[PDB]
Amino acid sequence: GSGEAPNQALLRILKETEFKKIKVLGSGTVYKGLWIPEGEKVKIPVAIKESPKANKEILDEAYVMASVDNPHVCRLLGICLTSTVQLITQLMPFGCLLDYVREHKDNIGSQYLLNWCVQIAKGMNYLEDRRLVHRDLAARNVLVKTPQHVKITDFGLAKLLGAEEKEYHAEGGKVPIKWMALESILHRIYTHQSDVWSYGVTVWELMTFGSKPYDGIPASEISSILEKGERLPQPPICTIDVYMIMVKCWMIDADSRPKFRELIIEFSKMARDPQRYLVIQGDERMHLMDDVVDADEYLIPQ
Repeated sequence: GSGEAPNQALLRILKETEFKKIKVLGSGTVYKGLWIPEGEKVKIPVAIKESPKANKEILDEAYVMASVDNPHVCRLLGICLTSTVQLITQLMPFGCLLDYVREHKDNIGSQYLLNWCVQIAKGMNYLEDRRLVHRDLAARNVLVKTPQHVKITDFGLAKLLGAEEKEYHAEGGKVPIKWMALESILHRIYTHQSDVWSYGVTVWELMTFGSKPYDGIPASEISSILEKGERLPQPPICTIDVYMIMVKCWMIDADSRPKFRELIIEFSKMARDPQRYLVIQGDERMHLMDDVVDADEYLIPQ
């Protein structure tokens, strides 16, 4: 069969003196700050995220993030091996998409929603090209650079498949059940097609402006609900065209679900006439240092 090519990604090790924490974003503790590579005359806005297991898991996450490079996947700039390990990534000023849609629900129109669906599917399709199964796709794990540009984040559960490997068989780790494909709940099997199921839930989160899936239903009960054929409901703004795509992502036969590359196509077609596909009140009106350089303009030799 086919073999594996070497992974020549470079893991950049940053010195603590090169980056400055400016303020806490959340809580390990994540800080907003600036990375100032010496003699380079640039200030890059960064997020700085500061137990042997915890250390092993953050290094596995750094390893995956160092191995991805795509406009719709979050950028790792490097790691800092201080007493406490630090992960330095591009600052995404608007935070996660879930919180964003909840906060700006009255100003999110159909064009933004459909474009986000396209961009998330682009990032996922890229991960599929890299044989990476994300295993934690959700609106909480999409970050907002601008209202017009989102990127996938959180590679804490992600796994690289071999050239001839179709599935990742998990052990007993904790996993977000309400976003999981049925075969993952029942059999601990993860594939690109189970990521597609999670994509459908993510789209549902967006289309409801941040509702909780299966709210108030115990995760233990989700398996049986799905087996009886029930799924997340049609969001009020969604035409049947949009809901059909969601439902297809939740087919029990994983190979009957859409592929990410098909989701790009389908949502891009809808994004050309957004009010035909999402029916939103007030859609028409809805709207969202010299040396500072965004990470997307700070290219590091590969």
